[PDB]
Amino acid sequence: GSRSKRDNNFYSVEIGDSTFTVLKRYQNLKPIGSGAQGIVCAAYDAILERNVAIKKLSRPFQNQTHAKRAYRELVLMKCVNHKNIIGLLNVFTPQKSLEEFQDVYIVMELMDANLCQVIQMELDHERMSYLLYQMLCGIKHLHSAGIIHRDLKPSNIVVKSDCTLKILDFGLRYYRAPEVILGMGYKENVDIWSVGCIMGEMIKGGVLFPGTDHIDQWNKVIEQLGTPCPEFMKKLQPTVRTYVENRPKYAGYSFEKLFPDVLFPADSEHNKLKASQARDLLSKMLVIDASKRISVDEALQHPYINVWYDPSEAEAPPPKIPDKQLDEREHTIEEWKELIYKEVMDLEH
Amino acid sequence: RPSRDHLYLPLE
Repeated sequence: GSRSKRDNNFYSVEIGDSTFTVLKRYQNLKPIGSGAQGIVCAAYDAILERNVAIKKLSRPFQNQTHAKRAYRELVLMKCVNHKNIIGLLNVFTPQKSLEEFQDVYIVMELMDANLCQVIQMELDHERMSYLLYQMLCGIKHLHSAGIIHRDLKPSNIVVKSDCTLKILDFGLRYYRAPEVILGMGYKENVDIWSVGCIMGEMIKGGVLFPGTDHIDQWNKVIEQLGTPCPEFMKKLQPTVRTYVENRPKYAGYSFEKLFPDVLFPADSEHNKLKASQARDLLSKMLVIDASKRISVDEALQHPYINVWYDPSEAEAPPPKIPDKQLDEREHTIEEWKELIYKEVMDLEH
Repeated sequence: RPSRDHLYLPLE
């Protein structure tokens, strides 16, 4: 064809049951992870002379919700530049026309692992608090851009062996806040719940609230933390409220019982203090009613976290988001495909 | 009381 000459910019490699077709600069692809949206490889970028990560997203325009999330991810990864948010190095599609376009490849800095194996390590307070600080800095930065995540979880947070941390994406069941799973309103501190779930899991090993489904998720939460107040119940839609109220009246456990000293270090007065501080922060993050839950700014000032505080990191000015791109405007699926294709072709280096 | 450059995660 007329555009067929473009194909020579790329080559293909089989990765499991998928073909990766990438720019020739990216060499020796190897799988490093998988999620729902994409398959991720490590590669050597011969132009930058460094290793990178490459995520393949197929058919990001499959419906309006998927398309909005994908477009927002491209826009935000481009305009955001913060040490605790994964950076965009390149984006491309190997297909040569709008009609043939299906796959988007996002090239990022290569981190070493996701937070999953860290959670199972024996972490001291120094490493736990620094990881949590970094997560809070990244979340604060997103919130300052008008971006509330709602879906933070260990698989979308990555680390390096120097204990640095970056969040992989920009959001929208074990880690989702009550207000998300129950379809209520939400505000910024929706993301504090998820931080609390991850912190709690670092200490307890097991997922705190391992619901087998939606209602089971709620049951795990109230069994541990107690049935919420009538003030909370009145904020529920009528059908949801009937469910939520139609079960046993759990009182919950104290945070001393949920997170006893035996799960923390006890070799010193310093560590005794830090166990108490960690438990105190957990008691302020793992709060069902968001109106009584700590904010991100308050968490960053909490003594457990604040030892790491640096305003150049926590108060970095927000990105300039380009006009309308992060709108609430709606579009047909064909229009969404066109918008994403245009963004991909514009963004490529 | 480590400096940040002394925090190490033994990832595998």
